[PDB]
Amino acid sequence: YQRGSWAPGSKHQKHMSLNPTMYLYRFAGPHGPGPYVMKYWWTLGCFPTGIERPFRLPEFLASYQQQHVPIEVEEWLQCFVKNPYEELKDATSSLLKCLEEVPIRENTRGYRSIESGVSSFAAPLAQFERQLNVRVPSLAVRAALGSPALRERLKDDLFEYNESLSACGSTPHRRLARLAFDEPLTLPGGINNSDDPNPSTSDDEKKLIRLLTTFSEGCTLKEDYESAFSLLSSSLGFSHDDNTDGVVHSNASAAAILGGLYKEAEFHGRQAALLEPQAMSSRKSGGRGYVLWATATAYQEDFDRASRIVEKGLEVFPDNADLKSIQEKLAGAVPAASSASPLCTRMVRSKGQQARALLHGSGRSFDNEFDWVVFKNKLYPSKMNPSSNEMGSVFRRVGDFGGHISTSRSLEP
Amino acid sequence: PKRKKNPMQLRRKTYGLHFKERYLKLEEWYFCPLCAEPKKQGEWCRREDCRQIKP
Amino acid sequence: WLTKSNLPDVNRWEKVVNSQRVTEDRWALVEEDGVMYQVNWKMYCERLETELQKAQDQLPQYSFMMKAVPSAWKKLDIELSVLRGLSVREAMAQCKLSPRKGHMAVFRALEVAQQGAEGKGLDKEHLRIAYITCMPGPTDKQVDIRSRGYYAWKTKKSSHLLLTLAEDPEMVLPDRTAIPYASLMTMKRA
Amino acid sequence: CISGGGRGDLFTRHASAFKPPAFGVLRGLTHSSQTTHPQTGQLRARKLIQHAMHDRTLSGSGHHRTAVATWSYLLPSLRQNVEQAVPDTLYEKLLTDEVPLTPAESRQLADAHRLLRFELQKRIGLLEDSLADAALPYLLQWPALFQRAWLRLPGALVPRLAQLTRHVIRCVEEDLGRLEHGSEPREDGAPRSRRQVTLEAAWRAQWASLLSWH
Amino acid sequence: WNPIAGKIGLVNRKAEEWGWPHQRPPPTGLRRSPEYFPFFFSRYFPDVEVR
Amino acid sequence: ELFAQRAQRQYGHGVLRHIRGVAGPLPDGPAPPPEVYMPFRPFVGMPVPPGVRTPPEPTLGKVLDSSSTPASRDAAWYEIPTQFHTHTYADGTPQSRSASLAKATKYIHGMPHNMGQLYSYHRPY
Amino acid sequence: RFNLDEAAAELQLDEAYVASLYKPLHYTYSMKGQRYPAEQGRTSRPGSLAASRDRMFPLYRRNYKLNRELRVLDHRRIS
Amino acid sequence: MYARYRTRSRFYKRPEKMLKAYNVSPNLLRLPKVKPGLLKGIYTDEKIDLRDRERLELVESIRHPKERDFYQDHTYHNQWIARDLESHQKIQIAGRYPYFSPDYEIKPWIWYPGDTVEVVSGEGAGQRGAIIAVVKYKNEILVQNVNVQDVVIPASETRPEQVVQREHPISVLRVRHVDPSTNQLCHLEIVKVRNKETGELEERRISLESGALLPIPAPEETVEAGDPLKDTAIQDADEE
Amino acid sequence: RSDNVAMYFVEYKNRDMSDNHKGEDYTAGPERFFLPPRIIETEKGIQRPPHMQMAFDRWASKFKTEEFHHWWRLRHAKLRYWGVRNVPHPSDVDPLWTEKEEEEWHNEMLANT
Amino acid sequence: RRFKNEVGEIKSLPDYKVAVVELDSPVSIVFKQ
Amino acid sequence: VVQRPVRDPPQTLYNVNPIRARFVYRRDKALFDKYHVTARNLAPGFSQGALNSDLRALGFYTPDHPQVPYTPL
RNA sequence: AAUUAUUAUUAUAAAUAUUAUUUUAAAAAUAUAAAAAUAAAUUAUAAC
Repeated sequence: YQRGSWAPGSKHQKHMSLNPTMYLYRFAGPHGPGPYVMKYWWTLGCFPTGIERPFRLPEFLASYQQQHVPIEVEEWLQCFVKNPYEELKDATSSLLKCLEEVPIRENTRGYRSIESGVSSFAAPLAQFERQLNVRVPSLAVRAALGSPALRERLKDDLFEYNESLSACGSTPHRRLARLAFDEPLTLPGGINNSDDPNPSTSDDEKKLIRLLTTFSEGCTLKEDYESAFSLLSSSLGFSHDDNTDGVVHSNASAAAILGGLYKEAEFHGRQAALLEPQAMSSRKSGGRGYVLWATATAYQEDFDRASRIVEKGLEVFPDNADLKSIQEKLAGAVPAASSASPLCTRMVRSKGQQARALLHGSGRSFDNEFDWVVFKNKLYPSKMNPSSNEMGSVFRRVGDFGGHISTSRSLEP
Repeated sequence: PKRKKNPMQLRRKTYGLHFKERYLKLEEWYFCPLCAEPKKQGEWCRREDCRQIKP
Repeated sequence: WLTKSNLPDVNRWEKVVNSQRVTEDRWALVEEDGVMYQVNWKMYCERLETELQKAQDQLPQYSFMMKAVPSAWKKLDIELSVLRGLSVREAMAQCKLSPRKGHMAVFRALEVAQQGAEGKGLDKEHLRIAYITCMPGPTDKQVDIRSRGYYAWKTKKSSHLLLTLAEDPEMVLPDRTAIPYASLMTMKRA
Repeated sequence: CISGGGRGDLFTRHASAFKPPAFGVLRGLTHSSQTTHPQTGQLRARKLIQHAMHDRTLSGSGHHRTAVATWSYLLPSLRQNVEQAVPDTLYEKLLTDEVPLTPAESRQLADAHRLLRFELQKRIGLLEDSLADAALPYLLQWPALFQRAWLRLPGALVPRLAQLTRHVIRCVEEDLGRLEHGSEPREDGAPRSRRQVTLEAAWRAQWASLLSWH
Repeated sequence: WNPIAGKIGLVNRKAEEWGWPHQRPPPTGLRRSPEYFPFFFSRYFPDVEVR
Repeated sequence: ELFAQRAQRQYGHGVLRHIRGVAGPLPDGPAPPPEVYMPFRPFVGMPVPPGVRTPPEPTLGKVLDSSSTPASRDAAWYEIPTQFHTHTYADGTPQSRSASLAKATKYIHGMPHNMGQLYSYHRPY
Repeated sequence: RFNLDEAAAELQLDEAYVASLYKPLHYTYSMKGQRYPAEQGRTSRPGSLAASRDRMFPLYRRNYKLNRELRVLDHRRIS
Repeated sequence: MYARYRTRSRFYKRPEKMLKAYNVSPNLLRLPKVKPGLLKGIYTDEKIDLRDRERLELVESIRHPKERDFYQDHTYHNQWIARDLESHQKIQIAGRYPYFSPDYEIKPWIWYPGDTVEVVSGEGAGQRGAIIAVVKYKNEILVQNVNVQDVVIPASETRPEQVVQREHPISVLRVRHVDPSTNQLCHLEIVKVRNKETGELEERRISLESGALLPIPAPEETVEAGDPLKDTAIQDADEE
Repeated sequence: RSDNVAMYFVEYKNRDMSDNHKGEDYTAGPERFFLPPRIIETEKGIQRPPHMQMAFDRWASKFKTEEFHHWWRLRHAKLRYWGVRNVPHPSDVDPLWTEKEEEEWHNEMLANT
Repeated sequence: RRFKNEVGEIKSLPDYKVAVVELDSPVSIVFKQ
Repeated sequence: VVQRPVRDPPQTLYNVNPIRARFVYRRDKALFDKYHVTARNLAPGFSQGALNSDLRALGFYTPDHPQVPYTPL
């Protein structure tokens, strides 16, 4: 009897005569509530022994007492938010005030030098985008400062857009204010608080996108495409005229092939296929509106749809060297494309999907469909899978509910 | 037991192969050219393609 | 002792000059050419709080400790010695195939500590594990009713998982794309 | 880290890092005689002890360590020192008006006076090395620092601050004299010198602004 | 519900129907009557809560 | 054509570009004043809106310039303890003395009237 | 298909009697039996609403009336 | 091929805590105190606690399906008994809400909205600013421009995260009054007895140094309160 | 995961000339286990046997009643008491088969009437 | 009804009675909608 | 040892494997359904399907078993 | 019975509800349990 100590959280054996316990299922150890007695503290409410008492206070001072604003303060606060045209004309000036001071990436041979740190401008940049709602990965603006071709184009595309924001006003703002201003009404939604809707992509709204691709140009130079795809396709809310719309629709599809998404590479290219031809087809931009909407199919393995778009690009646009080579690039896979044409053989090509299945993909011995099926955002243990009545699943033994015999079986209702 | 085990003696367990052949081993793998996830050779997906041909 | 009452302002330093409780400035015996001259102890600590905080943030890593992983630590360690040195591309790949929970614990942490580094400006490719440790954590205790009126206390041990993802550019990786030959009889059907 | 900052860091362990008398003294105990007379201070019975103590800062014998030796770090570091120990509210009343701030703010002006004499005395040896590969964007704030500390810009530090400040001054005018006939820095990526006009003009502007000051 | 009849319970219901240590006890003919104030305030001033 | 335009709906319904423009560059600016007078003291650092009327600061009115106490009694020491639960009658008289604190301690051991959302997981209903 | 309600019209009993025969006799009458302590219902958390095993299993509610007619006799039947 | 695993010593016998005597950290006053992650040594860039509520789906799924934990919904002992708190729990809850003591207020109340007061000690010793509001039951004061902080306003899906600067309640124990003549330290006592045609034959707040008294105003009652559909006018309350 | 038992996927081979599963697909199961499973998009209005549905429609229409819902929720109470983790409380439990939800399956429901 | 406050102190709402009054006429409440 | 290259395993899928060796000739009819090949596992000319252990066109002797001539990979 | 545990707690009433918890791809000892011989149910058997 009584080999260890006398506390209930002791280590060795005990006896119920000498040291009579109260049967405490699971209590907290001497070093704090582990993650097992907290599975109750957030579901049961209190520790499962019942003896401990649920001091839920400092959470109440975390959520509620923080989120309390009386009625006579609620309606007035929004009248006190900042003028994000300012933290757009102030941060962009500060963001530059650091982007100028970031070291030129070293160039010593024998070993790749390490890119400059990013804590310098992470704080102002956090302000720029947070008002724009287009979140940029610091790597884009950390490899850009590193690349010898982009360290200057990027920084100066900021100095110039900063110019075309401290000269004009934040035009994607007024677009939201002119809603509250047009459709004749004496209410403009403030005096527009952005200077001193039927416009096209304004000056800034073009230079805004300008540095976004120049942001997304550092992404490709580091080859992180599916974050670049969130940079380009986010600027897609900034073009309202179909000239630049097709340009930025060419950028997104010029970043979806690498990113691995070969379906959306068509759509982003098919819009480049309906907005491109307005200019003289002699420049290398004329042909580009169609190639992506047909290269994305030479990448999607359906060569017969691709065999027609490169045909439709021949008629309109006279000679696009890229579109010309795809005409013959489709003659090397013949017949190995058309003879060997199965409807399902899709040999996954790039890394953007090789990487996106290392994450977000099913695993083995965990995260598979045999561990915890999720159903309506709620995790269900593998048994309770409403998408199968296979063995193990509790649906095998539901019954018939005293209602109609709906089964012909004998031992298996 | 007849005594306690000093640390140099609890590590003695980890010398032989029966310990390394149970914990400290890494499996050869590869991306299924279709299923796109890592895989061992022999065990296949559920997709009708990952299951008709056997990558 | 009570820092709210036994030390009102830590920037000060109370003395007794001529039986007067006077509170001068607090200083520090910082270094010089070979002399020791006192500088403001609030200023001497504003540097370190920043010059260090500004030292680390410009170090290409992502230090990330996940506290209270629900598993024993003696068993968690043995299955972290496998990952020591593995590149993140081949640690999330080898944790996702082994059966043990300790690897499901790391993978979920090696994902949260992977996206967190992206917002920190580190590439997803050249990430390579640098340090990954296992400290004992807080414990629980089930009563273990046994026979003959005896009983014991099943302790449900948890652990911490401190991890730091260094970044090395020249980290070249072994080919894992290589489809086997027997699977390259995908020529049939295509 | 025992001894604190070998070369780089400001922090050290002197007369306030005590001697703990109750613990198993880790290393350098070559002989067992080293319990009643450890006789540290002797240089060889100290390198044994001092090395294995609190990590001689190395991040982990292969982990990433910080690049503090370079002008791209020291000088934008010194920017934050005086931009904190002397907030602009002191800089405005000093730079604009000559009137006395107050005794308090005059202490905060002298509290940070001898705070520059520290981060200098610690990180001066580093400043001279990366002066070679230092860049003009960073060679241009070296005078713009000693203003917010309110010191007229022009072994012991004084001998070495002079020659360095003379050394940088030329390298600034060289570059500024290298700018008037500036070669093509990038014929590609930015063959059009935009933002280079104003930013390098304001440099030539803000360079001579401190000259009359200094 | 505890049946045991307390001690201070009455000594507080004494002073709340008539000031106990100061004012004299109401005559029992009135005390045991429908005109005893605590009962008086009940036939003409009910206090219920029907929610 | 109008038939390939029908495919634009099939090409559509999978348009992922329209999940950003919800806030714009200025997610919202300070709305115009709702009324003429605000009830709360202005927040620091925030300049009062133009034209709105702020409550006054009714600063203390400007000032203009027998037996004090006999030490013949220590009766000053409270002859009813401050620890005793008060009479709860701010009228100026003891409210039922103890009789009625018990009626109003029901209001304490229970829930007060100002009481808003309690946080705990054992909730009344 | 066989429907109890469309069947009780052949037996004339009622809706709420044929069903009580095809679920345990604690979900209609007043005998001894324990349901499961998760079905008991909860409070209303900061996040989640309230519950009650008359709003969660309206079918499993005790038919205290049908117990009056079958298993317990009145006092006005033996006067 | 295999790994090393080099079993650790700290799993054999864990070194012990250094317990504080009289809650005193010994050489706190001796060496500098910086951000708790920089000289301490374990520097993480993002700590994650898994015992929180947000990360419940992350832990409740990591553990095996074979790890059944009973009493998910009902506890064993009776939990509707009334119980105290942990020792350390009260210690935290007594310091937060100290005014629950009997007579926590300051025995005479001399601090009023509109007073001219300067701070004395602590943060920013010596600033002058007029009171705007007083939290009487707490012995504290809201004073203009002194001890100003940023009251962050978390908001639901309608408004974003809003921050608002606002000076904070400071204790009256560390402020004194700006005498309208001497502008120095001056205690202020409610005083009785008549000097120069005092209306009630009494001064209302006397300065000791200069002697110019002060009044004690009245807190304001609500002027725009009342429901005309449910408020008996003052005359139906005046019909005897 | 429960027990490290390798799961095999046994199936019959020739299913193109089959009668009842002539064009069915088994990448993942149906939406709610009582529906005709996914079909190869080339064969939508393919005629299955007329009787292997009469044993299905007769069956897939017992999980459509309110009493089954009171089984589906009760089954959770059974589990959390039975210690199975990760089972959300029987309070917030979506019903299996609703009315409006079925219209999506009432889409390809114009075969014989 | 019982409940525990934020600290976790047991409190209760005064006991009551539920009286299902059988009315003669269907009564409702016209919630303004 | 300041820092080695990563401990990542090399591509051993192409080397001989005492476990895979038992599968070069393992009858597997009931494994595939539609896309049957002649002998899936057996890489002809190599030793045990090991694309790294190449042997074809090197001088051996097997007067009664076929052999393919050399080609690169 | 310390329990969500060897358990129909049965004073009474009863008779066609499929009325809803039991992992694992090896080998020995053991443990339960098992065709044949020195008119009955038995053996021993430390045999498949």
